[PDB]
This record gives sequence, C-alpha cells and structure tokens, in this order.
Amino acid sequence: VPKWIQLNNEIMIQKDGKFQFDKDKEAVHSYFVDYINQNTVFFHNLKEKLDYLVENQYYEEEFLSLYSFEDIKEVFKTAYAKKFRFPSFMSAFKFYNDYALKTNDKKKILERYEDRISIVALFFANGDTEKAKEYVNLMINQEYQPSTPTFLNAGRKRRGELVSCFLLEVNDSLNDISRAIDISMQLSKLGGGVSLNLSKLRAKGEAIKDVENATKGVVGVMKLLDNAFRYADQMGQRQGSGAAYLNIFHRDINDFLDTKKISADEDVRVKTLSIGVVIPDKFVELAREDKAAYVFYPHTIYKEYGQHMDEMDMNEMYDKFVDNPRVKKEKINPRKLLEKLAMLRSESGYPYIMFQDNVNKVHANNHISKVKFSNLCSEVLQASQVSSYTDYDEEDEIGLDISCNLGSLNILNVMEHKSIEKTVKLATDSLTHVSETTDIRNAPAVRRANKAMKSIGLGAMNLHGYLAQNGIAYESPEARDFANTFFMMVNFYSIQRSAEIAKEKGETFDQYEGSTYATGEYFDKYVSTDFSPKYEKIANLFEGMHIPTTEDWKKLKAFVAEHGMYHSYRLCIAPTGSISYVQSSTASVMPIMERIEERTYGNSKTYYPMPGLASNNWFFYKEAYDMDMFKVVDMIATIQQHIDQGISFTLFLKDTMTTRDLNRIDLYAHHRGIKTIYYARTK
Amino acid sequence: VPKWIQLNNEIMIQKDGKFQFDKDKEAVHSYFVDYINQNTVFFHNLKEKLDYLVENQYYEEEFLSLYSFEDIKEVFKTAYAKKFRFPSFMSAFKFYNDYALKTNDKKKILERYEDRISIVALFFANGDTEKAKEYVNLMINQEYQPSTPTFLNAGRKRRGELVSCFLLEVNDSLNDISRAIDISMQLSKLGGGVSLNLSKLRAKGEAIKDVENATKGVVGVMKLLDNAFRYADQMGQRQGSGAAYLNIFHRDINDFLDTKKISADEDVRVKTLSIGVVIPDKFVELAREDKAAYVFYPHTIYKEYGQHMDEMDMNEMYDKFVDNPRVKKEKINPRKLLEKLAMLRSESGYPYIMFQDNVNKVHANNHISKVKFSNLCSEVLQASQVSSYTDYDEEDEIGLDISCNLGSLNILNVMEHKSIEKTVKLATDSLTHVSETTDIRNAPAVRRANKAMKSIGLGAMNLHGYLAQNGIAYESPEARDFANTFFMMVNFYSIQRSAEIAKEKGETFDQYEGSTYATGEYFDKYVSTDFSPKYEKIANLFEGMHIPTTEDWKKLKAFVAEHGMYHSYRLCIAPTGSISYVQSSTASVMPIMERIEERTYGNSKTYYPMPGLASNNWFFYKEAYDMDMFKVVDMIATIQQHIDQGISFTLFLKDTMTTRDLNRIDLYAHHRGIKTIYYARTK
Amino acid sequence: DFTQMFYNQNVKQFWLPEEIALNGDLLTWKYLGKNEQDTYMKVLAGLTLLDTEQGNTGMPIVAEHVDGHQRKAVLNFMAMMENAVHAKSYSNIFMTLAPTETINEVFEWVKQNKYLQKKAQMIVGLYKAIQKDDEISLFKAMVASVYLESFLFYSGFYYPLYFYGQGKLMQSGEIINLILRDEAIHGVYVGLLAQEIYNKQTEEKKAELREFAIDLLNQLYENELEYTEDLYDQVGLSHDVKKFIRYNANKALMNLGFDPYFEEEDINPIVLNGLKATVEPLKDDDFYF
Amino acid sequence: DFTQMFYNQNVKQFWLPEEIALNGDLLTWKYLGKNEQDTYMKVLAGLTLLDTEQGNTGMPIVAEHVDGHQRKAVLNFMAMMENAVHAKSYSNIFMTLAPTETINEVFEWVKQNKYLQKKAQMIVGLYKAIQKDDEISLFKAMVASVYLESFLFYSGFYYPLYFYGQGKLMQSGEIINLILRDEAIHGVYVGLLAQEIYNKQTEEKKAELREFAIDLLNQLYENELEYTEDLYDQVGLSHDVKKFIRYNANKALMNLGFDPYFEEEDINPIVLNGLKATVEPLKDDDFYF
Ligand SMILES: Nc1ncnc2c1ncn2[C@@H]1O[C@H](COP(=O)(O)OP(=O)(O)OP(=O)(O)O)[C@@H](O)[C@H]1O
Ligand SMILES: Nc1ncnc2c1ncn2[C@@H]1O[C@H](COP(=O)(O)OP(=O)(O)OP(=O)(O)O)[C@@H](O)[C@H]1O
Ligand SMILES: Cc1cn([C@H]2C[C@H](O)[C@@H](COP(=O)(O)OP(=O)(O)OP(=O)(O)O)O2)c(=O)[nH]c1=O
Ligand SMILES: [Mg+2]
Ligand SMILES: [Mg+2]
Ligand SMILES: [Mn+2]
Ligand SMILES: [Mn+2]
Ligand SMILES: [Mn+2]
Ligand SMILES: [Mn+2]
Repeated sequence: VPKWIQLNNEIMIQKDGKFQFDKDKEAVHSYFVDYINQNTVFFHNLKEKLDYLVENQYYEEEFLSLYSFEDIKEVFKTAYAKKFRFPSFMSAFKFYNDYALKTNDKKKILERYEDRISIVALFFANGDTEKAKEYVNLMINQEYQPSTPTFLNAGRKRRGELVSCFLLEVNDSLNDISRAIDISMQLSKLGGGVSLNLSKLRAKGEAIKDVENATKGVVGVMKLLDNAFRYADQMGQRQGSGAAYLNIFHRDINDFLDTKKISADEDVRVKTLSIGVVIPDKFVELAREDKAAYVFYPHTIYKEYGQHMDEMDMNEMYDKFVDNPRVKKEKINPRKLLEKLAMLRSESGYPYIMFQDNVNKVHANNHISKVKFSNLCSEVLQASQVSSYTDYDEEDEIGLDISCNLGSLNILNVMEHKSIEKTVKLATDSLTHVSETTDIRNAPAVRRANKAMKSIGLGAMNLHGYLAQNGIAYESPEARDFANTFFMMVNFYSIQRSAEIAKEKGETFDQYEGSTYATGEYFDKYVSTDFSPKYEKIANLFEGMHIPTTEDWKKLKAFVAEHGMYHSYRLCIAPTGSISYVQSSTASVMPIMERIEERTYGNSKTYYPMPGLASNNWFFYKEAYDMDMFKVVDMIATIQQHIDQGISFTLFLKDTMTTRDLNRIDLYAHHRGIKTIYYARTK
Repeated sequence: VPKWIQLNNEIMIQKDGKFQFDKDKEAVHSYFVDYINQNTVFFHNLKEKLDYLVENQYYEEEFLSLYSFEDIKEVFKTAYAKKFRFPSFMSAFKFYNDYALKTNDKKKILERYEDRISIVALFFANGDTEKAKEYVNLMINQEYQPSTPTFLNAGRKRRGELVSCFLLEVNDSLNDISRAIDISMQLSKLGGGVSLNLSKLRAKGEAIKDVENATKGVVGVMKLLDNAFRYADQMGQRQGSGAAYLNIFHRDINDFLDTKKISADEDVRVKTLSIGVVIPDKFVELAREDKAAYVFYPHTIYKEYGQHMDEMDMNEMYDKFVDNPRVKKEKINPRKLLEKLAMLRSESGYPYIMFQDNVNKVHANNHISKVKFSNLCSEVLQASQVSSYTDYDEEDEIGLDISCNLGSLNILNVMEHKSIEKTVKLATDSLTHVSETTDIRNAPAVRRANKAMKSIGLGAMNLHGYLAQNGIAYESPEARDFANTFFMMVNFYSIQRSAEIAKEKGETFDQYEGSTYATGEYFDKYVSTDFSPKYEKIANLFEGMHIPTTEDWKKLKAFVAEHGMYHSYRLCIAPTGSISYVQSSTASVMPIMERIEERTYGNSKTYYPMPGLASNNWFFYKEAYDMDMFKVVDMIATIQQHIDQGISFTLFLKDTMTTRDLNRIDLYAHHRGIKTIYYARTK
Repeated sequence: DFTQMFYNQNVKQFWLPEEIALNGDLLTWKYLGKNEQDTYMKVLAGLTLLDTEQGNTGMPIVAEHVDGHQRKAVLNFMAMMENAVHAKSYSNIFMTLAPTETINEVFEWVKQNKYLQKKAQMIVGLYKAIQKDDEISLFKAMVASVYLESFLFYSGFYYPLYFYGQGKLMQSGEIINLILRDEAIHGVYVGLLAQEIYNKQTEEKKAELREFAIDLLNQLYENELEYTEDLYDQVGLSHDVKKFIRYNANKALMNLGFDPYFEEEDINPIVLNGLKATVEPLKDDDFYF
Repeated sequence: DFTQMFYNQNVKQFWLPEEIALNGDLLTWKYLGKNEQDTYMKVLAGLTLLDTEQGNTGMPIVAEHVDGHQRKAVLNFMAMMENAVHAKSYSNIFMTLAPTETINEVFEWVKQNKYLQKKAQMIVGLYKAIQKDDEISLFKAMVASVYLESFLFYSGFYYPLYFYGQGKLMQSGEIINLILRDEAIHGVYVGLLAQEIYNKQTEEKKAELREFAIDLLNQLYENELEYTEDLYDQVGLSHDVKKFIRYNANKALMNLGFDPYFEEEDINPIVLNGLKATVEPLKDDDFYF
C-alpha cells in the first residue's frame, strides 16, 4: 500500500470522535512527493517540452502555431503563477489518471494541471495571448471547467471529438434506420454519447409497402442500435453508451419499456442502450382523470395527416386521433403505465422522463421545432428536424441533429471571486470556439445543426458544496433563493455574451427571427419579475456583484432585439461526472449522495470527503437520499426557470419508499415545471 | 382431413407388398376437383382477368403493354394448349401454395400454372410474341425453370427482386462496415440472400489509428450482420438469411468458427448468419505435411504490402508473410483446424467450404479479381472488387459486388425433348433479360457489377431423377459419363448463346479482353479432349442430338474470339429447393435424400415420392446417405469441370461415420477439383 | 442443448405475491353479479386445486426420475414456484375477495365436482404410475404434466384474463398473468424433456406413444367441454372458452413436438387484450488418393 | 409456531450468484501459491458435491415425507437454493478463476476422493432409507441433513472465510457468506423438525436416538478429520480447521436439541473476521399539489 493511500484511509480513523479530514491534504502532498513528481517528465525548458509533444504526435501544430513561443511561455507562466494545489487526494488522482497526458507506454506523466490548463486556454483563444491568459486565470482559479471531452482532448492530436452529447432524429424508413445506426457508430467512435429519437418510427405490426403486420417496431431498431453501440466502444476503452427516446403515446411504449425489465428475454432486452420516455401533458391529464388513454400507430397518423405523431401537439391532436377511424390505436391505462414507469425506475433507474410541455412552454425555438427528446444525460433540450436519408445516388434532405457544447461553472469558485459575469462570458466564448472548431464528416445533420444553431451548454456545479460551506441547507428556501438569483445572473450574462458575439460577428443563429428572443417574449418574466435575493444572507453572499434588475433585463432585451443572439441555446446543466473531482466540487447542481465516498481502485481503497466537509458543516452536507425529494424538485425547478435547456435531475430514493412515492415525485416535478428527470438511484 | 390428403396418404398403405404410387395421381385429381378449381377465380375471358390483375396492383402494366391483347391471348392459348397436368399432388400443392398468385386476403387463387408461365414468358420476351411463345413452350414442357424469385415475382406489382443471391465485399473500415450492414438490410428487404466477405476486416486485437488491441474482429461485424438480417426478414414472412465468409488464414478463423459451436456464449453465438470458410491450397498443403500453420492479422499485411491478405495469392505469399517481422501472425495447427471444421459440420452443417485454388485455377476472370468467397448457397463463384465507401460528403469508390440470376434446366425434360441447345439458349436469353431489367437503387456495387459483369447462373435439376428413370446408378461411371457429356453440351451452348448475344448487341462484359475466353485458354480442354459419351447406353441416351466435338469447340472458340462473350459467368448449379417440387424433379444435381419424403403441412402429413419412383426403379433411386460420398464427389467434379461457377454440393453423411470420414471426404473433394461444399447433413 | 437457457429464463422471472397489492380489486368485485362472482370463485378453486397437485407431486416426481444435475435444478426451481409462490398467490386472491366461510364452501363444492375431479385424478394417476428406470412411464407422466401446464389450466385462466382485458379485477389479473407466464415455460420445458425420451424410441414405439398422447388429449378434451359448460353457461361465455381450450391444446401438442389437432380459430379479443460425431484424428495418408 | 417466519426469512434471503461480479478476485487469486489454489478448488468442489446431493435428494425427500403445505413450501424452497443457487455459484467461481482443464480435473477428483465418497454414501444412504409413515427413519435422515448443513460444510467454508478475513478473494467470499447464511437457517429449521419427532418418543426410544445421533456424528467426524488433513496439510492449516469443525459440530448438536460434545477452543480470529420494489396504486390525490 502506497503512503498517500494510507494517509487517505487515515481519514476514516476517528480522532477525538472526529474524522481526520486534514489528513487528506497530507495525502495529496505524498501523492505528489512520492508518485506524481517521480513519474512526471521534465524538460530543460518549455520550448523542448512543446517540441517533444508536437513531434511525438501528442499535440496539434495548428493551435500552437497561432502564437509566438513568447506568448505560449507567458500563458504557461500565468498558469504556474497561481501555484495551484489540489486540496484533496482524489482531485489530483482523478486528474492524473483520467486527464493528464501520458506517454504512449502510459508510465510517465507529460502534462501537469497547469500544462493541461495552458494548452486548453491556448486552444480556446485561437491566437489571442491576452484571451489565453484570461482563460488560464479562469481555469486555474477553477471558476470554469470545460467538459471531459474538451478538457481532455483540447490541443491533442490523438483525440476524439470535443462534443460527446449527440441527439439524432430517426425517420420512419429502412434507409433512415441504417443511416442512424451508421451515425451512431461514427459518433461513438468519436467518443460521444448518442441519443436517438424513435418516436417517428412506426410501431410493431404496421404496414411496409401495404403488406400488413410487417414492421418489427422500435424494439428491433433498439436491438440494432444496441449492437451498434456495443461494437463502437471507443476502440475498446469505454463501454459504448447510447440512449433511445420514445413518446409515451407511441404504441411500442410498453415493449420499449419491456426492454429494461429483468424478466425480458435475450431477444427483447437491450443492455447498453439507455431508454427515455417523452411524456406530453396530455398523458398526465389522462392519468390524472383516470380516463383510459390510447397509444397510436405512428404510420397510420402519418398517412392520415402527412406529419409524424411526435411532430404535432398531442394536446390538440389526441381527440382527433382517437375520433379518426383511419388512425389505429390501442387502449391503455395511463395510471398503469405511470406505475410501470415508477417500477422500472425503481428496478433499474430507467426510463428517463421528458415532460414535453414543460420543455416546450418555455422553449425559445418552437418555430424551428418543438423539443421531442433529450440526450443520454437528459439535459439537452433543443429543436431538432428529422432528416430524409434517401437511397443511394439520390440527394438526402439533411435536417438538424442536436449536438451542444458542454462546460460547467464552479459556483463556489465563481461566487467567491465575485466573477459571475466574467466567468459566464469567457465560458460562452470558449464554448463558441469549441462549437465552431467542431467538424464531423460522418454526421451530416449534426454538422449542419452545429453550423446553424450554434448551440452551447453552459452548466454549473458545486451548488451543494457552495451552500454547505456557507451554512445553507440544500432544501432551505434560502438555497432556492440563491439558486434563483445566481442562475438568473448566469442567464443574463449568457444572453448578453450571445448578443455581443452576434453583434461582433454580424450573424445570429439560423431562424433566430422566429425565436422568442427576437420577439422579446423570452424576456417577459425578466422585465416584470425581480430576481434579486429575498433573504439578507443571500444578498450578502452576492455582495460585491451587480445583480441585474428589471431595467437591466429591459436593456438586455432591447440589445437582443437590435443585435440578435448568436447561440440558439446557451445553458444546460450536465451531470459533470469526473471533472467535479478535479475541480474539488460536488457533481452538477445535485445534492451530494454521500458525505465521504469509498472507492476501490485496483486492489486499494480510497476515501473522498465532499469538498470543504468538516465538523462545522457536516450537518449542512446532508446526503441526497436523506433529503425530501419535493424540495429537491423545488430547487431544480427554481434553477430550470433560468436554464433554456434541461438539467440532469437524478432522483435519490430510499429502499423504503414505493412506486407511489416515485410517481408522486415525478408528478410534482411535472407540476413544478421540471423538464427532465434523469435517474432514480435507490440507496 | 381432405380427400386428396387421404389419397396421398394411401401411397404408404402397401397393396400386395408394393407402394400405391398411382394413388398419388388420384390425389392431384382430387386436389384439383375439390380445392383448386373451386378456389380459382374465373373471368369471362382473358381481357377481364388481365384488367382485374392490372388495376388491382397485382401485375405491372408496363410489361403487358408491350403486347397487343391478341398476342397475349395467343401466348395464353399456347400455354393452355399443352394441357399440362401435375403428375404428383405435392407438385401442384407447392405451386399453388408458394408460387400461384392469390388475392390480397389469400382466400382465392388468381393464377393457374399456365397463367403464371404465360406471365413469366411475356415478361421474358419483352414485347416479342414469338419469343413469348417459345418461353411458354419451354416452361410448360418444364424443360427450363426460372428461379423462385423470378418465377414467383415476374410481372408482379407487389414483387420483390428477381435476383436470388447477392455477394458483398466488406472493406476494413467502419464506414464500409456500416454500408455493408445497410446494403444487407436493403437486399434482405428485397428478399435476396446476402453473402459478405469478412476476410478484409482486420482481426481482433488490431489497431484503429495507433491505439492497439482495439478492434472487435470479424465477430463483432458478424453480430451486427446477424442483427441486421434478423431485423430485415422479408417483412416477417421468411427469416432473414445471411452468409459470412472468412479466409482460413484470417486470425479470427477460430472465433469465426466458434460462432457456430453449440456451446458458444450469447455474446459470440450467431444464429441467423451462415458461415463459410475459404481454404486456399496452401492450408491443405500445410495440413497434409503436418507443419504448423500461421493465421495472419489482415491490417498488418495491408500496412506492409498495401494490399489485403485475401487480395493476393497465399500459395506464393505465405512464406513472405511468415518471414516478415512487420506482419503479425498466430501459430495454429492446420490439422486441428481441419478437425474443428469437420466437427462443426457434423454438429451444425457449418461452415461452407470454399477451396479457393480449385475455384481460381479454372476461373476465367482472374484478371478482374480472384474469387475470394461464395454466396449463401456456396455455388456462386465470381470475381469481386471491394468498394471504398468513404465519409459523408466524399465520393465513394464503387467496386463490384457479385449478383447473378438463377435458372435451372430440367435434365429429364430437356433430354426427353432432345433440346439441350434450344433450352440452353432460351434460358440464357431469359437470364440475360432478368439481369437487364434488374436495377437495385440501394446497392451501388451490386448495380455496377450487374451492369458490367452481366453474370447469370444457369443451373440444372433432375439429374438423379433422369438417371434413376433411365436405369443408371448415380454412383456408376455411366452416370458420370452422362453428366460429363450433358454439361459439356450445356457449357457449349451457353458459350454460343453468350457470344451470339455479344455479337447482336455489339458489347461484351466489362474487362472481357483479359479473360481466358478472349485469350482462348478457356477452350483448351475443349479443343483437345473429346467429351462424347464413352458408354453405348449414354450415347443412345444422347441420340437425336448433335454432341459437340473438338471441331465444334474450335469453331466456338473462333466465334468467341471474333465476337466476345456477353456474360462473364453463365452456369451455376443452385440447390433449387422448393421449385423442384413444381417441376417434378429431384433437387439440383444432388442425389435424393429419401425415396418418399414425409412432410407435415398444417395438421396433416403428406408423402412425396421421388419423381418416377416405382418398383422397377426403386433401387436406382438410391438415397444419398446410403451412397459413397467419394463417388458423389466424383460426379460433382465431373459436372464442375463444365461449370464456370460452383455447384451447391451438400454432403450426405451417416451418424456412424466420424469427423475423420468427413475430413477425408473434404480432402478428396479438394483433390478432385471440387470448388465449394455446401452442407454436411447427417442422417 | 436447452437446460441452461431455461434456467436463465426461469430465474429471471422470479416474483413474489407481496409485490402486487390486492385490496383495490374490491372496487370492481362489488360490481359483479352473483353468477360472475360464483364462476370466478369456482374457476379460481379449480386452478388452486390443480396447481397443488403439480407442486406436491407433478414437478417433484419428474425431478426425481430425470437424470442430469442441471435438469434437476431447473425442475426444483419450478417445483418451488408452484409451492412457495403460486400457492400463496391463489390463497391471497381468495382471502381478499371472499370471507373465510365462503372460501371453505367453494373448496368443498369444487372438491366434490365431477369434472374437476375427473381431470385432477387422471393426471395424478399418471404421476403415480411412473416406475424407476422406465422412461416410457416417465414420458407418459411428462405428457400429463404438459397437458396440465399448457392446456388444462386454460379453461380456468380464461375468466381472470377476460376480466383483466376489460379493466376489472386488475390486481388479481396481474397475479394470474404472472402465474400463467410461469406455467407456459414449465410446459415448454417439460415438453422438451418428453421429446428427448420420444426420440430415443423405435418407430413402432413412437407411433404407440403418439396414440397414447392423442387418446389422453381426447379424454381430457371431452371432459373440458363438460367442465366448461358447467361453469360458463351461467355467464354466457362457453362458446368462446371452447375456442381458447382448443387453441391451447394445440400449443401443448406443439410443446411435445406433435402436430396441432384442432383447426386454427381466432380468440376472444378481450381475452387477447388480457394475455456430436465421434472425433477421430487425421492419421495422414488421408491427404493422398 | 415457526414455519411462517422461516418461510418469510428464506424468501427474503433469495439471491443469485450473478448479482456478485467476480472479476475483482482475479488478482488476489493469481497471487496465491499453487498449494493454496489447489486446496481452494478442492474445498469448493467438496462443497459443490454436498449441495448437489442436498438439492437433488436430501431436501426433496424430506419435503415428501413432512406433512403440511407450508412446511413443504419451506423445504421445497431450501431444495431449490441447494442446487439452483448454491451448487451453481461454485461453478461461477470456478469459471472465473480457473481454466477448463483445472475445472475438469477437480470434478474428476471429487469422484475418486475416498472421504468425499464415504460422506456422500453415508448421508445419501440415510436419505434413501426413509420409509413412508415411518417417523424414525425420517428422524435419522433429518439428523444426517442437520450434520450436512451445520457440521460437514464447515471443513470447506473455513478457507473462503480465512481469505475473506484477510481481505483476499472477497467477491467469492461474499458468495460463500450468502451460502453460509442460508445453511445456518436450513440447519435450524430441519433441527426443529427432527426435535418434533424425537419429542414423540418414549424415554427408552429417545436414549437410542441420542446413541444414533452421537455414533453418526463420531463416524462423520473421524472421516472429516482425514479429509481435512488431506486438503489442509499442504497449506499448514489442518489443526486450525479441526478446531473449527468441532465448534460447528456443537452447533449441529444444539440444532438437534442436544448438549455440546466437544470442548471449546480458540478459533483463528481471521476466520471470525471472515464472518423489485413495493408497489402502490396511484390515488387521485397524488395528481394534485
Ligand atoms: N497539494 C498539491 N497539489 C499540487 N501539487 C502539489 C501539491 N503538493 C505538492 N505538489 C507539487 O510538489 C511540489 C513540492 O511542493 P512542496 O509542498 O514541497 O513545496 P513548494 O514550496 O510548493 O515547492 P516548489 O519549490 O516545488 O514550488 C510543488 O511545487 C508541486 O509541483
Ligand atoms: N393433375 C392436374 N394438373 C393440373 N390441372 C388438373 C389436374 N387434374 C385436374 N386438373 C384441372 O381440373 C380439371 C378437371 O378435368 P379433368 O382433368 O378431370 O378432365 P376433363 O373434365 O375430361 O377435361 P380435361 O382433362 O380435358 O381438362 C381439368 O380440366 C384441369 O383444369
Ligand atoms: C470504429 C471501430 C472500428 N473497428 C475496426 C473495424 C474496422 O474494420 C477497422 C477499421 O476502422 P476504420 O473506420 O478504418 O477506422 P480509422 O480509419 O479511423 O482507423 P485506420 O486509419 O487505422 O483505418 O476498425 C472496431 O472494431 N470497432 C470500432 O468501434
Ligand atoms: Mg418509407
Ligand atoms: Mg480506415
Ligand atoms: Mn403453478
Ligand atoms: Mn407449473
Ligand atoms: Mn447449500
Ligand atoms: Mn442447506
């Protein structure tokens, strides 16, 4: 057992009835005195290091060639002047095991934290030394964290794509299904998580070229996609991850759900394909009134109306579908379906729940399309247009496939530096740069939507960490007040930066003129409701920072009207799995699952306390499972009212609560305006 | 139970110790006087029938519009003038259950045998009334039988494709793999059996752009193809059938074979994809000498030499592969691999065995490409060039994917009518028409190969029926002499018709100038060796027909040199599974499995005696399992010497014999020049 | 070729009575007529009584005489489901819908009922006739077992499925559907074990075993028709129940590798809505001819 | 007074080996000496044999002779655990850690090992000697079963527990602890049934039954000593294991209502350190907030 691992395991050993949290710090020192410095490759000067990394195909020549060597050296010096120290052993371990650049033999460390941050900053700035230094100060203060793809791969020649969330629309044809399989394989090859909408696909027992009972339904397509994702597994590094979304009014919805049951046969169950269910308000109304619902055959609806079932508003179309004899449908019990969803989420955490009307009643780009499905993490909610992939030697009709750009603000570090505006604007600029530098040659609709929509996702993390280190309970009304104010400022500065980029470049996102930003509707609740903190403690937390008022929001609305907005979507709160360790932050805006987490690496045990955990804030670091899920829903809705896309919202349940409690949480989330529900993790 | 069912079951009720074969005839009468005539749909005249079939989307109106109604009436009258009667109940039952056109609800019979034959003939003639009458006389005499796709689907609006088998070359890339999956689904949707050569795909543990041990090998692609064929299953009517072919020198050859082991795990086992193994002469030489062999990693060979492992001759490059340190290889025991092949064929009948050198030592189009794999029935052996399917928005390099149209001569009916020449020429014309009117819009390499190669497959059926009905034992040297003479005549007249078509159209198949037809090498054994019958009985059997001599072959060689050949490939002997029932013929050139076969249909059981089975020819209808497989190999080699493509050669084994006997049969087949071995069916 | 696959499917279908809350059935039970309640009670008792024989005798006796450790384990698992899961589930349904005195009376009636007794004793008779090391007697018992699992239960299952397909008695209908799903796989599995024995027999012995199976099916079928009229005439359903019996008889025959006996019929849509060669090394000189 | 609570405990303890991922033991296994791996394989193989016979024969036969549907349901469930869960789990462990040839060899080794054959002969002989309606033959078989559950398994259990307690082979060890947790309740339950029969006897008959139980225990014990030495001498642990089996022999006697027979000894402290969701329907009030 290594010395740093012993020093880390000494945390659980209680002295005077208290955990030895400070010992973790010592572990970090050991982890750097015994391992990191010994296995870190050192060079006589930075010029030699850069030459070795470029020549050995570690870095890219293009992004480094935009700067003189003096500017690169100045950026590296700015990164190293902070003298950044990892506060916990797990932060440094996760960085140097997951993100630090290693030799081809994987035994030496080529990149420190400062080196990786400097390289990512130089990639972000695209030739501006001052902008690169600003990015270096942003990331070394740990105010902003690029996502795992961006942080890991920026500036590296041997790399995947910087985007890892991809949403694909699948049209109801064999050509479109095969193209979707191909694109899923290509994007999993790039290292991205792929979500596919299967609602347009006709159900099982439908007609193919006017022969009856011929379609295999969406379950056969799910089997094909599951095989494709198993095959494309990042060159045998990570398990291929894919998601499939189906509307709850699709007839296959039960069989869809049956793919996640343990009792399902081998020809029914898909193991590497996550599933999500899109639930329109009509289904919730039918379940609430206990009226029996109807699941429709999509192809009959398409033949009758010329549009797909998921392309029209089910609230106004459901009665017409039911009363139409030419539309084929099957009787179901919506309450039984809700109970089945709750039971499946209890067993396996699936499916993801998308409340379609909750997403689309605040969607700014409904003119382009309504949000029909979400991503693999159930937080990307954007307009998508299906593509018509025709036969060979025939021109395809390329639509819009969602691929947003991830990046997370560290709420604790951002707010302690009183730099919400600067961090949000710099993160928006970096996300815009990464979106502009993304070029996928095997996903035509993804590339077209990236060029047109210019959608980015700016998330936040360390919400619970910040609240606990400031003596605020996550379920307290003060925490929701802080979240409201902080995320309203984040939205304000994100919109301001998007409008500034649109003014500078002279271009907005495609079909912006029809958006609620152009019409000013988006700013309605912002020009009438003041989002300043209602509690003195939160106001003192925001001291030293200008909180945008209704007049500031009116000025921003006028600015957007005059200049437009560059990004169709700006904010989405991703789970932030492993980057939260490196940043010493709690994951996403979720409450912490455990105060101290026990992990097993190799044959060794390691202990990670939550950041800033001590005896004084032990009570404020309440575990997520012990919390009331209604108050967690309230906080997530408070944040969601300022996020244009969704939030990865995992439910944290105890083994005691039943499926009725899960359904109640889901229905309260639907009532409170929650757009997506990610997971049902049972303790 | 139906009356005809009782009459057919009365065959096995012996009277005076003999089977009541004549009862079978009675059954057909019943089957027509109680079911077919009552279930048939009669019109006032042919005009109303044709109009009803045209407007109700049963028939394509284009092929019928090329004839005036008087000509169509004359063709139908020619078909009905023969007064064709089905001699056995099973012939009529199979036609009216599998090939006769029924209504949309399948409650009535719209097409008689004469109606189907007339429609197929009118489609074949393409506006020529005299040619349509010739086709009608050829098919109503049952001298020639179009394949099941062509016979069933010719002239139908709801038809599929007329091509039975498709062969795809899969290049070593994710884009090519995805395109192969798409094309396999498209062609299975069209109803054709798809064969894919996986020998170019790099083995398991190869590098995908400098990251090693990343590839899943051919087994992952096999699983993808298996799921694709499961999904595309002819709209749920016929199970999707696919074939995978791998060279025996591929490193994955064991894992490949492990897909068919009955103890294979679900993550490896493949159940809807047939497997074939391509064995060069080098492997047989290594096994014979007991020298340990080496299987190779295709990607290392491609990197070192710039060509795929199956793209070059292993007999001359195996030592270079072994001595090359930059080529990666694994040690295997070739005798152990042969024993594994024999055990697998005993257990499940797989893999198909393709003796590559036996195919390519007489292959006439080696300049275009060597034959690297076979079809799903292991009888199509043609040159194929792999396609380079590139990224989206990039032009693809379209290669040649094999596809040929099947058609079988009924040997008994052809020789009874003394019309080898006329039947062969008319069948060649019909297959040329089927190739010309075939246009597949989702398989580009298949379309290009169909347009360029113009390859057709003219098979033969009722070899054993003709031999047994003429008092010739199938294993006798007289039977092999008859096969030699008959198939030399078939080859002569097929080459003559191909050259005549090339002369009349002024065009040959692509790259004909480099073929052995153009250089005259193909005719060598035909201009030096006489293939006239060596037995007086066979010569009497061939009386009334001009058997080509060496002078006729020299004249044909000069004619080909002057005019060329329209078809790259002309003769391939398919299994002819279910259409042999309608023709009252034994399946293909294979010996009969059983004298009387008991088949269960619905809740009833039926007995089909072999065509012409009686007391005097009971022992001439020797069952295949009771026959010496070495003499069957001799027969198949004798036929194969006159067939440019392969023959679907099924091995018929007894349970008592061991895997060593199967290996001996395989090695004798390789020694005798057998190109492919189809199945190892054990009694 | 099949036991490990069936092992997997069996264990992944594991369930417990407690998982389904039954009390909400009282909200539809109270609205049924006396004849509907009477038929339901009688059908339920019929299923209960037959399933007890299968748990106490049918599955354990077959497990005893079948050779093979893995087969014995699967058979043990199936016996467990009969005794520990199914029997408790039937009891739970009864205790929810009827008071103790009513349950005792229904079981007294069904215990004396001529058509229920005829089939119960016919099946039990074949289980009692199995002789050690006699595969013919084992096969006959397996046929009886398949007929119970895949055929005889279905005159009973009809009614809960009929209600379940209409939105009535949904909790007990869910339980019945889980039970039925277990009996289906039990029937298929025992069917494969019977075919294994059948395939080891001569042609004359096979024909004799086929005659046995068809004769037994006929006896049971004629009694099922009487059983059906006795229970279902009072609620007007017998015609449709008879179609369901024949359809399931055909499934039972197919489980035993036999042809269907009855013509194909459509089923009531409400019920539908509810529903190794010897390895010898190459010796050389086999490469030369 | 006890069957219902045993029924509930048994069904709530239900598990499958596939719930435990075993690839985590790969390295600590690789690191053991050849002697240690050999003893470990053989130990688990001896356990597999015992569970094979307990599942195939012991539990089903006792179930057959014990009266009462609930008692039979518990015994049937225990039988299923023996062969469908316990015996199979050992193969999961073997298939993870060992190559096929080593697995084949250890199963061949059980067939020819004289101590393992003797203990199987003795235990299974008593199971097969049970006579219908003869409570004394049944008691004797229940004593044999308690000795298998609570004594004989323990020469085998020692080694996985010994490793678990040192933080080695902890995934395999987790499986073994689940098996041990089951056998402990199986031994208590069968012990209570045996005591029921014993308590019906005259004092003279009781005296003979104690003689039977003690003679049988001593005979099994003497054989187990030789088995223990044969397996553990190569890893240096025979004396320690012997103390453990004596400890557990006393627990078996206690399960039978008898006084401890061996004196107390200090057991290796390492070995001591080695030791669907509920568904409610949705109310109309859950849709409003
Ligand atoms: N907690 C830590 N986080 C990150 N790096 C660390 C940490 N502790 C030590 N290091 C690394 O080890 C070096 C030694 O740091 P130490 O605590 O011994 O003193 P120092 O005054 O920071 O040293 P130096 O002269 O290297 O700057 C640091 O410069 C840094 O590179
Ligand atoms: N074996 C058979 N094959 C094909 N069609 C048959 C067969 N047997 C009967 N039919 C059809 O059923 C009709 C019944 O007539 P059948 O053969 O009994 O003699 P028919 O009334 O004297 O006239 P004909 O033989 O001249 O048609 C035939 O005309 C024919 O259309
Ligand atoms: C992407 C991917 C490829 N492969 C295998 C199958 C293909 O035959 C083979 C080639 O993939 P390619 O698509 O050719 O990958 P590449 O072009 O980026 O890499 P290279 O330059 O070396 O050609 O890699 C996998 O096994 N799994 C995968 O996920
Ligand atoms: Mg279409
Ligand atoms: Mg490539
Ligand atoms: Mn049961
Ligand atoms: Mn059962
Ligand atoms: Mn046990
Ligand atoms: Mn036990």
